[PDB]
Amino acid sequence: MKFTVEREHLLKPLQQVSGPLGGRPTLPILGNLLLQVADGTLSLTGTDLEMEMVARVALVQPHEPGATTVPARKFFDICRGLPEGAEIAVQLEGERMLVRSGRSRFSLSTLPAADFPNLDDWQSEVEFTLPQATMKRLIEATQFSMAHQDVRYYLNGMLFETEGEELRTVATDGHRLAVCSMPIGQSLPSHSVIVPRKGVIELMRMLDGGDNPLRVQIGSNNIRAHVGDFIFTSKLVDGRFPDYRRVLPKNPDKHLEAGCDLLKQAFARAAILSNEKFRGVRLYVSENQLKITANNPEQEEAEEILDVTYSGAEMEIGFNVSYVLDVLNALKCENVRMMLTDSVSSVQIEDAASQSAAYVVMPMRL
Amino acid sequence: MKFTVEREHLLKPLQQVSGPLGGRPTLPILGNLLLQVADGTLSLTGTDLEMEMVARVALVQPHEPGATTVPARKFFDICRGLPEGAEIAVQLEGERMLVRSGRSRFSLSTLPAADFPNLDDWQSEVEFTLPQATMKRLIEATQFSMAHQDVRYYLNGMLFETEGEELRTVATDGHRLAVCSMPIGQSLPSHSVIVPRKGVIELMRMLDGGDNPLRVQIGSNNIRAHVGDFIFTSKLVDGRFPDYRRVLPKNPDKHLEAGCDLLKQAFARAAILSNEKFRGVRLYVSENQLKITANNPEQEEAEEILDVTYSGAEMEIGFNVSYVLDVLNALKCENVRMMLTDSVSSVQIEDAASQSAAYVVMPMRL
Amino acid sequence: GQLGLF
Repeated sequence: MKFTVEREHLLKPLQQVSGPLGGRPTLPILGNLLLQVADGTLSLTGTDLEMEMVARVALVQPHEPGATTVPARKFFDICRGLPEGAEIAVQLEGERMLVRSGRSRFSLSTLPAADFPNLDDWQSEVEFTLPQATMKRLIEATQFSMAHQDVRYYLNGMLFETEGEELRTVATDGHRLAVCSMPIGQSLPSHSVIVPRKGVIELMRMLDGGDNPLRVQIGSNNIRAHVGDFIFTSKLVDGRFPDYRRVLPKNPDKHLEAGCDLLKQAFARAAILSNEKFRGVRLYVSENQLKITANNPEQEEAEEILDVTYSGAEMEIGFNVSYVLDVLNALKCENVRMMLTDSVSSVQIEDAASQSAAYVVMPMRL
Repeated sequence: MKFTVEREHLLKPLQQVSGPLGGRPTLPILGNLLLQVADGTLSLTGTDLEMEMVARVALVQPHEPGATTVPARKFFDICRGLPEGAEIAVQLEGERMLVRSGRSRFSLSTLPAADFPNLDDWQSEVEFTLPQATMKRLIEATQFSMAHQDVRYYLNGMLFETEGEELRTVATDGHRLAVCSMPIGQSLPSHSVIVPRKGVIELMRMLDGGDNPLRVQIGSNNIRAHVGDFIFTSKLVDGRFPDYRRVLPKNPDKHLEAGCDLLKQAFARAAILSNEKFRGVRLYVSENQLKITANNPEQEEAEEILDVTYSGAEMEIGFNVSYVLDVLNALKCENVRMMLTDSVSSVQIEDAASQSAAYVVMPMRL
Repeated sequence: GQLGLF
C-alpha cells in the first residue's frame, strides 16, 4: 500500500473518522484507523463496533493498492503536527507503516487490516435525502432529553420516525420529553428506529453546515448517512420506545404565553437559589402574570415576577428548573407557550408560533 | 448596611475577589465575600486563608455603613444574571441580605463579618513600584517550571528576588529551572521571598494590561500588590529556595542556534512517538545540523532533521521533550540558543537575542 | 419530588 497526499486533504477526514473512537476502550484494534487504497481512492475508517465512520479521499498522485491499520491518535497528531501545505508520503513496510514528509520520518506500528472490525452487510428498507440543516434542527431540538445511563437502555438513544412526508425525532428520560418533526417532501413508509446516544452525537458532528444534502438509509438493524465524502453507519437499539402521542398532555386548557428570553433569564436567576440536588422552583400563574420562586435548605429565596399573557384559573406548579431551562434553551424563539392542566400533571411547552417541536415536562411534588 | 450600584460597576470587582475561591471552600465562610460599606466606599473581599483580594467600589448613590458576608458565587451569579444596566439595591436585614433589582428579589444567608479571616497585621519591609508589563513578563517566563504538588512545598511556588535595580523570578521542580530578571529602575535591597503557586496565579489575574502602576510591598511573611482599586495579599512560603546561580551550566561552550518555531514543531512531532511516561527524546548535534529521534515500547520511531547554526563538536544527548517544549513554548522569539557542554550535563536555553531569561534542563540518562 | 411521564 502506498500513497502521497496533501496534509489538508487528510485533516478533516482523519478528524471525522477518529470520532467513533472513545480513546483506547475495548480491543486494541479499535484505537486504530483502517487505511485502504483501491482504485484512485484512499479510504479511512474509524469504529467502536457499534458505529463506523468512513472517509474517502481522491488520490491524484501515484499510489499502490493495499490495506493496514494504524494508531488513530498518533497518525492524526503527526499529520496535524506537520507544516501547512505538507506533502505526506505513506508506505506500508511489513509490520510498520512509514510516514514521510520533508525531512520528518515516522514509523507507526500496525495491526492486520484483515482483523479490523466491520459492520456486517445489511439492506436498507427506507431511503431519502434531506438538507443537512434539517437533520441538524431535528437532533438539536431533542438531544438534551435523551436519558444517559438509564436501565431501560432504549431511552439512552433517540427515536427516528418516518411518517407521511416527515421525519421525526423523539427523546425522553422518563421525566421530560422532546419531539420534533420536519417535512422532506418525500412520501415515506412508516418506520421507527432507535439510534444509540453516541450515534446521534457522531451524526450531529458529521454535519458541516454545507449545502450538500444528506442521504439517509435505514434498515432493520442499522442506519446510514452519506454526507459529501463521508459515510456514517450505526447499529440500532432494540426495544419499544414510548409513544409521544400518549405523553402529550390530553387537556392543557390553561395557556400562558411569554417572551422566551425574559422567561429564560428569570428562571436562570431563580435557579441560583434552588436546591442543588432537586432543582425545584415554583410557578404561580395568575392573570397576565407569572411568579417564579425558589428556595433551598438554608432558606434563601429567589423571586421573579414577569408579565405574561394568561387568562386562565390561578394555580401553582413545581418543576425541576434545569428541565425548564433546557427547553427554553432549545427553543431559541421569540415567544413560548406553556400549556398546563394542574399541579400534578405534566406541562407541554413549545414555540408560540410553531408546533413543529413540542416539549413535555412532569412537574415536581412539593 | 445598604447600597445601590449599577450592575456593570460590580461585575469586575466581584470576578476579581472571587479569584481565591474554588467552588469547594475548605471552611464555610471562605465561600463568602466580605462586604463593607464605610466612608462612601464599598469594599469586597475574597479569601482562602492563604491569600486575599480586596476591591474598593465608589458609591455615588445613597448608602448606609455596615458589613456582613454573603455567598460569593450566588451573589456574583445573581448580579451577572440581571439585565444590562440594572440597578442593584442591597440591604442587610439581620440573618439575611436582600438584593433587589426591577421585579427580581433575592434573600441570601449571611455569616458574621466578625468571623471573616483577615490575616493578622504585618509590616512592609521592602517596597517598590513596577510596570504591570514587567510582572507579567517575569511570571510568564518562569511559571511553567514550578513544581506541581511536591513534598518540598517551597518548590511549588516562585522565588521573587530583588538585587540591585533588578527584580527576578526563579522557578524549579528539581529537574528543570527557569530564571528571568528585569530592571525596574530603582535601587533595592537584596531580598528574596517565595510566593505560593496559588498566589502567583492570582498576581497574574489581577494585571489589567494598562498603565496603572503596580505597587508591591514585601513583609517577613507576606506580599501585597496594589493595582488600581484592587489589593492582593498572600502569605509567603517558609522555605530555603535553591540558588539558580549554582544550577546554571558551568560554561557551555557549544552554542547551537535555530528558529524557535521550526525547533518547537520538530520536537512537537517527535514527542508523539516518545515514551508516554518518560517522554524521552534524543538529540544528535553536528555541523550545522540537528537530528531529533524518538521511540516508544511499541517500537515506533520518529525522526526529525533540521538545519541550524553549530560549529562545535558532535554529541548525543537525551532530554524529556516536555521540558524542552515548555521552554520553547514560553519563549516567544524568532531564534533560540541552546548551550550544551556534554551528554551528561544539563543544557541552558535562551532567546538568541536576549539573556533576560535563561532556562536549564537536566538531560536524561541514556 | 420529581414525577414521571410514564
